[PDB]
Amino acid sequence: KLSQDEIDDLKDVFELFDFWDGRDGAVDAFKLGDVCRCLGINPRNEDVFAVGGTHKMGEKSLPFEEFLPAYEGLMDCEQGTFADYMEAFKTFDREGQGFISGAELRHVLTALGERLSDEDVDEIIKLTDLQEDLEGNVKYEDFVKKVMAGPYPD
Amino acid sequence: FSDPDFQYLAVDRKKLMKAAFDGKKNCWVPDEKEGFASAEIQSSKGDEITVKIVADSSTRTVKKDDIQSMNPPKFEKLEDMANMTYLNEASVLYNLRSRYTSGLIYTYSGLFCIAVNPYRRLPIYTDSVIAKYRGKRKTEIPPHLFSVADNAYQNMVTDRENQSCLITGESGAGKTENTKKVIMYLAKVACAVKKKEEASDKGSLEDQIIQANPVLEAYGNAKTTRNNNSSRFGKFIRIHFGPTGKIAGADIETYLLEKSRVTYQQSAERNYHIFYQICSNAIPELNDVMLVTPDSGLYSFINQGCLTVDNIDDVEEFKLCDEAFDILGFTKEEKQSMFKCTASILHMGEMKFKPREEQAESDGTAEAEKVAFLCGINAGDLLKALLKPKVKVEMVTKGQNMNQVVNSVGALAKSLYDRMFNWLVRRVNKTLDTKARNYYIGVLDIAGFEIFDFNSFEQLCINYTNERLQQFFNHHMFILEQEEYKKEGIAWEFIDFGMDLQMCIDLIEKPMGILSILEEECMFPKADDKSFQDKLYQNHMGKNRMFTKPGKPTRPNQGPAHFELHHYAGNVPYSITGWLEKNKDPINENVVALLGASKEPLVAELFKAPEEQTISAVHRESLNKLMKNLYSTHPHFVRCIIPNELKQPGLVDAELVLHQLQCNGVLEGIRICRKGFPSRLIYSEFKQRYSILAPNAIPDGKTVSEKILAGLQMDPAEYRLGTTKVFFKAGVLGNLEEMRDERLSKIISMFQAHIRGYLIRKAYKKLQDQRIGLSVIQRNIRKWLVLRNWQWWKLYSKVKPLL
Amino acid sequence: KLPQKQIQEMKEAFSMIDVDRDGFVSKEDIKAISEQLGRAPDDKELTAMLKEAPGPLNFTMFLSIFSDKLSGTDSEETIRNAFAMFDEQETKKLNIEYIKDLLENMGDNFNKDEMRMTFKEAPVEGGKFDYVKFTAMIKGSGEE
Ligand SMILES: [Ca+2]
Ligand SMILES: [Mg+2]
Ligand SMILES: [Mg+2]
Repeated sequence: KLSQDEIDDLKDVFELFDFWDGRDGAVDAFKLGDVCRCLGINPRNEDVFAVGGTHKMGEKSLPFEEFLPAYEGLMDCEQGTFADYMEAFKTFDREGQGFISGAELRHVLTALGERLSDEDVDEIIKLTDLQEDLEGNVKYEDFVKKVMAGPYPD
Repeated sequence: FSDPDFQYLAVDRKKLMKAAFDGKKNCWVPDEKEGFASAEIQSSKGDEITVKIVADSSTRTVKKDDIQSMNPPKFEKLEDMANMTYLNEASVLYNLRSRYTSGLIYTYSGLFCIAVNPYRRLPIYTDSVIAKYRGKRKTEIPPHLFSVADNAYQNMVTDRENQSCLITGESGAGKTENTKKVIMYLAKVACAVKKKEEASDKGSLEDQIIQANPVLEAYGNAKTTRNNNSSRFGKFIRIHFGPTGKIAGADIETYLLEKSRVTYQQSAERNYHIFYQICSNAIPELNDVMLVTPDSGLYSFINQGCLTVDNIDDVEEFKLCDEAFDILGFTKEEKQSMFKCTASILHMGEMKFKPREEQAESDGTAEAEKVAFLCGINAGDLLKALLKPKVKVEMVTKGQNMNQVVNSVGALAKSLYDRMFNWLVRRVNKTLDTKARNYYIGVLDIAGFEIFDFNSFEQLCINYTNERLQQFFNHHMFILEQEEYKKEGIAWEFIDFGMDLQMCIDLIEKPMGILSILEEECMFPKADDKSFQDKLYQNHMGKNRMFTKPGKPTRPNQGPAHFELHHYAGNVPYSITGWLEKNKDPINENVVALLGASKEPLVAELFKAPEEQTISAVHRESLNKLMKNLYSTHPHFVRCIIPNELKQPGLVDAELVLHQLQCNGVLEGIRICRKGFPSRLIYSEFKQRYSILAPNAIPDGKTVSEKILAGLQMDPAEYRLGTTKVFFKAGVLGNLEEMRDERLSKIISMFQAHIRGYLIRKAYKKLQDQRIGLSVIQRNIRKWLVLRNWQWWKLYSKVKPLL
Repeated sequence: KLPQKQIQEMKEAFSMIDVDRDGFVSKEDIKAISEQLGRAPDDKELTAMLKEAPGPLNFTMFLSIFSDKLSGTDSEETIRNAFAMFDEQETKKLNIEYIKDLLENMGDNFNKDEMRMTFKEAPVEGGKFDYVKFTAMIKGSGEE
């Protein structure tokens, strides 16, 4: 149930992506969700994978009219809350004082769910700026909120 | 710390943790030559799955009703099994099979503490280990038999009450040697004085409680196909302490001795060791006193089965045995009186007798003369009283035939040896019976509920006892569970603790009952097996649900059967053929006299006639005692299990183990807890393992648990709220586990994704920029190409040169 | 369109192409001036560059053909930056293969030709393609 403006804003993304791989009314399937995120959604490979998304670059293209439904599909998805997140990190917190082994964080993130590439990780840790204190652990609580606040704060 | 005194006990926590487990995939599938098997779930054509075998990596057909839940790796070689998420027939055969192979033989299961038969000695029983187990609570220290005992004692003192320790289990399971290690322990922690002397200890009751086992093992043990020093008899052995908590005195009490053994010995077997120590010439001075020629090969009552035994030195065991008799204070008159009585049996087997003249004569007196001398009776009066007896009434003078006589000569031995054995328990019971009663700790060591190919009167007696002894645990459990619930304001009103056990039990011991019947059909002359059965069938066949008829014998190498009984471990088919004989063991009501009027102090004592007794009636009577007693105790249960028919360490055999596990008690023990509410976390330990299962619910302990549960649409008839612990119905923790895991991954994926989203959103502000930048470049290069290829320009910039 | 520098220039240009010196652009110009340093456009190409302009194309209708022909242009500064939105380290050089793919597969995609023509002389050096110079080039400042 997209507003004409919401769908209007959807065009814009699809338009900037159609370009970055060839201005021709289409968008490599393998961007479907990178296009989805740009609007605010928070897909998951599988989510995206289940609506037409492909694995490799150049195995399908998508005219917006067909890309659109691909999007509305991923709008009725699970977009985990703070409590979910927290409890997931909490399980790793051994003591309970809110802290985690730098490796863990990376480990968890790269070993759990299917993936998140170390590169992608270094990018976010550096990006968000979550640094482990003089010990070698860190308060993930004040990190989650970062990954949730998004690149541009308030 | 690392005290290499746990080597064969503990199991490294870290070095053990150092796989990937799919609850939705990993399971157990029945196996014909391994009992169970690990596998991975592939598909489901409803009520019929298909799976892969991790082992040989293949595929097979399994009804979705036969697969059993598999515990993650985190329950590898798990000290106490009443803790594994999935506790099933197979999940246990794994922890038992898994542990045993690492070297460990001590695994708990709630009340139980199973002991697998190591087929090799171990460092675990050394005195240093003993200091470690001193006083420590079962949890705070590896499973082990010393813990079972040290606790009993600690409880006897603390609780101020009779602690019993019934050890059951199949033949060659380790119970005999265990009852020792429990005994060779209690001593070490409740001895005379270890503080404040030179000319002190002048004997020691310990030395006796110990030195006793030999005189017994000598007449109660033997070499059978599963030839340990086969405790061919069962023994209840109480232990008494003083008001300071120290060993005072002890006593024996035995059950069912294989009397049928004295005169017969199956393939590759012998007779109670003793007969092989006499004919050992280990102590010549006596060969005359008994009148034997040191070669077993000679005596007919012992040269039926084999004679030699690998680890046994018939000629050493005699030496010690004698010493054993001495360290006990057996007077020469006695010590010798016994041997006379013993050797005199060999000779009975050496007395043979000589178509129309029905009544048989003897074929020489030689031995008959030796049987008389050894027993102090008239060789004539004996042979005469045998061939032609005179039983009471105007008494008659019944006659016997060649067979009728060989049959009584055997009944003589059989009934002597049995009389003998009894007297022996009594005598030692006398020694150790030091005059001094605070309390006590008993220990049981009888056969176990064993089901065989061919089941007869013997299997009956045995399974009956265990039947009675099983009903014991059940009740014990009952009271215990109830206390828990009540102690947790969760009280439930279930009742029937000891179930149909009563049915099959009373259907045996009660008035109209079997043996109850069997015992009457013994006092009726012309009554054969057919005579029996018809009444046995009439009375109960068709009129009861615990008494039925033989089923599907798909095990070709099986034995016959008549009736079948619904015993807990399984509906055991039986075969009355014999019973009338096996029960009322005869003897010359005439010749007993002589032996009672012998001149030897012993023999005489042996056959003193109840002046001024069927196998079943005795046993049943001696069993109420045991029971009445056991119920006046505080049980502990040591379940022993043989791993293979090869006495090879580390070699398991699922058919056997399982087989055992069923009639063992660990199974019917598990299912009795099923109907209640097993696995139970504490509202805190709980609230920390599943707070991620209802994240939106949390705004302590019983507060959150009350919320995460509700938050999951948790079925009431599935859990009950304790006051300190949250109770859960069997296997429901398995569901909240799988559920828990899928949910963790999902939540992490959400996060992960949210990150990716995070990045992109950031790189957005640039692709909007760059786009434009590349919008220029591309276009401005076309212009450069178009223009640098025109004419108006190649003709315009063609004049600048002169501008 | 090009203010004064080209203003005092354009003058002598058409003037130095046009053979009959009348101020009125014709075709006799592109007939004798052409063979000044190459091959004169042939009959067809002469009419094509004269037909592209309707009406009196003699430095009146002519100052409007170069207008819309070049009007769609951007700075020497504007492109110098444009190329830079791909240089966050400021090495004043985009890698070569990167830019090739960048012009070859994203946006208005270049075809074997457009590309062949471009990098035909592109200011490359040891892997680093100099966007800064290439720029001066396309404009005129550079070595063209
Ligand atoms: Ca495209
Ligand atoms: Mg034994
Ligand atoms: Mg002209």
